[PDB]
Amino acid sequence: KNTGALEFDSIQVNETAHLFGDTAKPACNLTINFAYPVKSTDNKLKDSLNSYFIAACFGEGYIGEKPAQVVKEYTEHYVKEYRTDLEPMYAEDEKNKSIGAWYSYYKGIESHVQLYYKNLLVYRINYNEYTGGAHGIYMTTFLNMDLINLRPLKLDDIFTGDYKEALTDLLWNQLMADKKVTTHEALEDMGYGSTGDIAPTENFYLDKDGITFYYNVYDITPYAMGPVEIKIPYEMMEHMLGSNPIIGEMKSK
Amino acid sequence: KNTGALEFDSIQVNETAHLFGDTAKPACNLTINFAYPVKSTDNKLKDSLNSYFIAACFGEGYIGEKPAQVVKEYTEHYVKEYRTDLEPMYAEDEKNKSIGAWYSYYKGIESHVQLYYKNLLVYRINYNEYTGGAHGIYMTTFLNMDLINLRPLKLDDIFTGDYKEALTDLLWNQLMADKKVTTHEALEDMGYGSTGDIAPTENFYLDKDGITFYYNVYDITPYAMGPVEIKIPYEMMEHMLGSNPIIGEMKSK
Ligand SMILES: [Cl-]
Ligand SMILES: [Cl-]
Repeated sequence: KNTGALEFDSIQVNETAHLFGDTAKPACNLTINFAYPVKSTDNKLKDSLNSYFIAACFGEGYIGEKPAQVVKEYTEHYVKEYRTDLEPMYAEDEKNKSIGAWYSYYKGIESHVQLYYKNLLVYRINYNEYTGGAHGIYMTTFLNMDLINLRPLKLDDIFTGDYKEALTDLLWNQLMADKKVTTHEALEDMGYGSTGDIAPTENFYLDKDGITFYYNVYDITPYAMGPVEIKIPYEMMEHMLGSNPIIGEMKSK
Repeated sequence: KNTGALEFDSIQVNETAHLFGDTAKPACNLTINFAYPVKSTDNKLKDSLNSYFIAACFGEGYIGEKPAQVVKEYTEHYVKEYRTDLEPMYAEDEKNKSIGAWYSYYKGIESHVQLYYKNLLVYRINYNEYTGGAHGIYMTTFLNMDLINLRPLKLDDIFTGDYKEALTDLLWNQLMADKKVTTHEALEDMGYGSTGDIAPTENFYLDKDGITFYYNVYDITPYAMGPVEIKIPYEMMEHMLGSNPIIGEMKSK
């Protein structure tokens, strides 16, 4: 029933590497929880999906390798990037002298299958990083894998013609409803749209009810307000939607 | 088709709190990505599931509150636990004097729906923590929510009679096959069973093929080897399996 009859597993990595290999010294901490297809009745589709998941989580340079190898190389690269940069920096800050908490680094990459129905595979990537400073950054990314065309769906695969201005107004109208307000200013006073206009984003995901547009920190709100989701039901976009059978499959579910 | 027709969403929290509220000082960093049911055609089932997910991710003290409230209280508690303990400790280490990297703390809690088919809901919790030291700890926990009995499945809900000794031998036999070896000693020389016997764990998950027993770091291998999964197909346990309709539903899928 589901395209490629995909089965998944994950690779977990958790590494603490201290400067100078000394436990009393600052460390970098890496966490990987990577979901990837292990079995398929279409290995072409399996290789395609693995390439996109690896490219999105770790980078294009890692294409062609087994995920276990990718995660190993990625982990070594991160530790060596950290040590070769921060060890001479720490020795310098020490030569002058207490040194700061500017040397404790964290990077987390988690990915899992959010939805897998008929010709659609929704892959969610959670990313977080801290390199000293007041705070770090955290991001949620989505891939809407078209299991026929073996590529992620973009807005111009889901919408016909010139829809940017139209979708912008739908997004504003929906957020106004969610926050029980009747003005752009009322939303703006709550901080929505205070870092910029609520334009449609390529960071979205499909589900049985509609399209959820996912705004990461800074996109439309200040960092401190966190991410924000704006969901548009399919019923409100009927005439704007494309011919891709995934749209019909989502609407039917 | 799926019991309670459940719809899910998540609460994301990312907080950096520095000692003395000073960016130049060490910090604690908390990450929460909590999945919870938002909509159901059986609100009794929805409240039950929310209680278990909150209890498992944050603790029993948080039962009865909305997940947004829970995550807020949990975050404040973590920051205050950190500051009220480590601020006088840091002031003391400073009074003597450079101070260590013993003060950079990290805690991550992520949860998501792994499987939701008919009367079964498999909930995966990913936990990680670092409090200084050579390394931290990371754990993956599973809840096999029985959507009829409104509680997680335990081994004695899935197996009949005295199955511990039997399951132990199945687990050893399966790991031997996975690592292409014919002795307990051959596995032991690879480190498997070097921290203790491979007894059945309550940390398992059901899927269309069988039961995956999830061993966290230290359970049966040294920390450095990471977690290990041992999957037993339903075909190899046919006569040992109980009457719970979820077993039949998994076997049929
Ligand atoms: Cl180290
Ligand atoms: Cl702070």
